[PDB]
Amino acid sequence: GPDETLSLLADPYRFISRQCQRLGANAFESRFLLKKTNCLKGAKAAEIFYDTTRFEREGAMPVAIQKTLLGQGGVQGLDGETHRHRKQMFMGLMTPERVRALAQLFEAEWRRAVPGWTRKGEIVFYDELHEPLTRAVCAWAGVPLPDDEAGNRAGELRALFDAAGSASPRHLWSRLARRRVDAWAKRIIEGIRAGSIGSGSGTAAYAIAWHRDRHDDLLSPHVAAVELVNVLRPTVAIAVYITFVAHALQTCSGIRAALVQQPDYAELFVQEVRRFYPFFPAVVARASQDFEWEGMAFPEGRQVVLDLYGSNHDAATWADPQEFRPERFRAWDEDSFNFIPQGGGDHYLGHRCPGEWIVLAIMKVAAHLLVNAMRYDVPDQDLSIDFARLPALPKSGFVMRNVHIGG
Ligand code: HEM
Ligand SMILES: CC(C)Cc1ccc([C@@H](C)C(=O)O)cc1
Repeated sequence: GPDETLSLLADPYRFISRQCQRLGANAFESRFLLKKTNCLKGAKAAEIFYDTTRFEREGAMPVAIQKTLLGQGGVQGLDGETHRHRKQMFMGLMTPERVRALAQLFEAEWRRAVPGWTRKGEIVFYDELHEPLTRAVCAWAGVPLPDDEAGNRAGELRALFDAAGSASPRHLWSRLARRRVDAWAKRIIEGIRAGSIGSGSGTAAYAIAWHRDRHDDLLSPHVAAVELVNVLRPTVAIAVYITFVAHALQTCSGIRAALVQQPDYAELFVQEVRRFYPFFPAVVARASQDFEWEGMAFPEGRQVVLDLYGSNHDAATWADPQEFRPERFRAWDEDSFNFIPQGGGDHYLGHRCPGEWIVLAIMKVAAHLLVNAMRYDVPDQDLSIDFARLPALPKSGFVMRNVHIGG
């Protein structure tokens, strides 16, 4: 078959579901770079993708991603009992109490940032979110962050994910940002271990610095650093979802009113933001043994990609996936495979995002502040979603004018 790396890169979110629609199937064989790849979409495909007797992650992460978005040696590249033991370290962080504490820190940081936004007169909303998130998550995680370094650290964390999937000199900045953030996080881990940094026993940095692997050994300092970044970085990336929350409030009639008046609505709304908007395009794994599924061959070693966006827009599951309708979540049965913006399956037994509770809690804070606290004007701008960008964003970045929180 032809190599279609370029076709995929031009339409990273929609390429798979578009081909699926043309072929009338939920799976097709393709090729990206050197590797024949089976592309999968939908609930049944997600269920097989998360079967760890048939799929492994070892060696599926590209070098370019190790050097930017994810780092080297982290939980994403692990399988089996080694993976599950490392995953438990992240899950232990996510108690209702700790998630609430992070949400509260983020509201405080958002409120702290508003006067700056007022004084600026006009802001790019997306651009302004990274720093308050950075401040909140570092405080929550037990990571010291001097006031005069917060801006710079926020830019470096942003560069790991916002510049990672950019085929421009921005990728070179992403690589440098990765080297810097690893060295910084490593100094944090070392200081905790030496006792020079007093992170509390409940905090992410403490848990990661003192984690013991399956042989009762501490993580090497570089791996501990990478895992700490695996908490800090994607929390800052919630800027993307917060921007989409603002976008939905601006472009979908009746949403603001429903959020204002109906109490149970916020939960439905943030879930629909995660379903509707493109963010994490797709996940990659490798077949661990020969098998056949739905008449498709999966030879041992075959690269397989699971299309998250397409799955979240599958008409078989949702009926009218093209509409933004929070109400649809009244009928959801909490299935582990049919709604997968942050992965599918089980959080402990597979690679599903442990950050979901944090994401939901922070999106709820954002929705609350944007409807009940913030006042802002939205000038004429290009609000259309850039499906060519990784991560996707409204083309304008969501521009606000005359922002205040006292009214
Ligand atoms: C900002 C929005 C976020 C999105 C769209 C997102 C999405 C995802 C996806 C799709 C995966 C991969 C699932 C798989 O490989 O099968 C993942 C994994 C992961 N996420 Fe998130 N996530 C977000 C936020 C967060 C947050 C706030 C945290 C903080 C702890 C986090 C931590 C992780 C970690 C450590 C993994 C690797 C888990 C593993 O491999 O077992 N994520 N996420
Ligand atoms: C770089 C591409 C693959 C898109 C992308 C994936 C994940 C994130 C967040 C959730 C993160 O993990 O930091 C941000 C962007």
